[PDB]
Formats: sequence, structure tokens, C-alpha cells
Amino acid sequence: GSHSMRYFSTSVSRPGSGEPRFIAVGYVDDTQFVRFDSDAASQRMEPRAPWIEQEGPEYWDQETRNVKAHSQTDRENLGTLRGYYNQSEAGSHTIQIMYGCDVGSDGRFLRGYEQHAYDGKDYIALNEDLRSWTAADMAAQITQRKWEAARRAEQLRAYLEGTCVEWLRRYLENGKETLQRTDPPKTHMTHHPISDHEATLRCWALGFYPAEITLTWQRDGEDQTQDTELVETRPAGDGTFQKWAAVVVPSGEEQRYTCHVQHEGLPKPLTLRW
Amino acid sequence: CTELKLSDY
Amino acid sequence: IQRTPKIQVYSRHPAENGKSNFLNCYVSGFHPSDIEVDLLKNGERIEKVEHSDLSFSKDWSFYLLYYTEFTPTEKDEYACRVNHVTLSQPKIVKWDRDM
Repeated sequence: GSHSMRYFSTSVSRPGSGEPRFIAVGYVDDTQFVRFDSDAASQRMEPRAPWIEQEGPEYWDQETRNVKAHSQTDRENLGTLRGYYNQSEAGSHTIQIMYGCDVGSDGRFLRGYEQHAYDGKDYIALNEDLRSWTAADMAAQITQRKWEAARRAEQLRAYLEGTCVEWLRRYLENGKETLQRTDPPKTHMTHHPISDHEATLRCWALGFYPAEITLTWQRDGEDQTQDTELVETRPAGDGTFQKWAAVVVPSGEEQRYTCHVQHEGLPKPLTLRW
Repeated sequence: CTELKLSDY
Repeated sequence: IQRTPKIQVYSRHPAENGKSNFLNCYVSGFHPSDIEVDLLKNGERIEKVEHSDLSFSKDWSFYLLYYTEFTPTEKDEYACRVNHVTLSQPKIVKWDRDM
């Protein structure tokens, strides 16, 4: 069981005032644990999981200072990118950043990330080697050259391989009773006649954690993809997730169509039919 | 916990 | 630049008439981030609707969960309404207990 920590941030310019909207969220695996919203009254990092509440005032002060600094960097960068791309002040633009790290079962570093987007498209990202950058265009390469000259990668790598992993380990221990759980999917099939020729089968997976799951159909033992539908995995709102997969079949031939459910919380995959 | 700071583009 | 929202409207637990539950509208895959999401009861906006904090997927598109406590009945019709710059008119998706 590997684990991840991720911070997601979004700054959106507001031409009418000049103060961007900044929203940052932190996750361990599929569980959110902190948020910051510049529109909120607190102007501080806020807890969103019970196991972060035990952190003292020094944690909240430092996290708030850091995230506010991040918001200010984004604010300056919105202006810089307007310059690089020759855009006017009239339109709203967006900077998004995702960063964080993965650890293995032994709690040791696996992978690190820092990826940036402008207006929903790649801008610049740290490569997997944590020593080089991928710029999407020549504007982003201005940034790349700046970060190369400043040796930013070595500083970021220290965070990703050090601070990020050690704090992920702390959170996993402090929240172990919920973060290190697996909730297996509860499964069932529904069935809806369409016509004298056709019927719908819908295979359900409910109440599972983490969110990763695979639902597949087979017809007479071979994977079936034609005439199928798969919805995005969705949050139930209580920390667990849901998903369904459907297939249109000849009426009366439902016995040929098996749904297969794979999830980390299942000892072996489940198969089910109407 | 967060990065101490990000960087200017 | 712009991406239209995907919409799923559904309950937290299997719906049973007379049993308290949560009604959810999960919007995803949209850009830019400004969006209006409402839960409707018999065509009227429900007043106490909360939502998750804005986050995004690998492709940079945003997602949000809007939710409210509710007790389903036989007669009451529920729906999710979404407005966004990509939409020529608001999109209304009705709640179907098996969707």
C-alpha cells in the first residue's frame, strides 16, 4: 500500500478589482485534510480532517504563512504571464499548481511532482528525475531558464524527498485508523427492460475507499466494451466513493454478461450478474 | 505540509 | 480554453422513502472555474446546499461536489441545475434513483 500527498492550488484573476481568488487544498490519498480560500473570513489554513486538528499553533501559523506566500507569488505571476502572452487586463486568467510526493509501504520516497498550468493548459513541470523541467512553449522556457540559473530544482527536490515524505508519514500515523483503511465496494446489479429486443444492465460499486476501482464487462468470458457506459468515479460525501458500469444487451440474454469488480479492499475480484 | 515558497515565472 | 461540465446527480445511500439521506450533484471536467450549481426540489432551489473546496484533475479540469441532506418521498422530484460560460442555457439533470 503506497500513499500520496498532494497540494492543489488555483488562482483566478478578477479584472474588476485586482485581487485574485486563491483556493488551495491538501490531500493524503483520496482524503482532503486542509484548505485555504482567500474569499473566506479566516485568512488562515483550515482543517478538513479530524486527524489534523491535533497540530499546534505553530503548524497553523507556518502553513498559513506558506500558503499566503504562494498566493502572492501566483498574483505576481498572473501579471507576468499577461506580459509573456501579450494579453490585456480585461480578461480573467487562471494559474493552477499541483505538487506533492508518493511513498511506498515502507514509508520511503517513491516519486515527486510539481506541475503548473496557465488557463488550463500545461505551462511548466518538474520532470520525474527532479533535476530538469518541461516547458510547453517559449514563454514557459523563460521561466525554465530562470529556474535553471537559480538552481530551483535542487531546492524543490529537497522538499519533495524530505519535508513532503516525512509529513506524509506523520499524517498517515496520526490518521491511521481512517487513512490506512480499505473499504471494499458493495456491489449489486440492476436491470431495465427497454423493448422487445433490448435491456440495460447496470453494475454498481458503492461505499469503497480508496477511489481507485475497475469495473469491466464480459460477454461469454471475453471483455465486452461495445454498447457499454462507464461513469466517472464519484464521491458519496462521507469519504467513500461510487461507480457504475452499464451495458445494453439482447433481452433475455442477460446471463451472458458478467460484471467484474477489482478493488484493493477485495481479496479477489468480484463477479456478478443479474 | 506545504512548500515553504513557490517561485516567480 | 473552455470545457463544459459533466454532471452526475445521485444520493449518498440507496434511496428509501422516509429515510434521511444526502442528495449530491458532482460536477467535473469544466474550465474556467466560475460555475453555478443548485439542487432543485420540485423545480425550486434548495436553500441549504454546501459544496466541496475547488480542486482539479490531471487534465486541469475542475470538479466540485454540491450536497444537501434530504429525505426522499414518493412525490418529490429532485434535480441538479448547472450554469457555466460554456452553456447556452442552464443544464438541468433529474435525479433517477438508479443512476
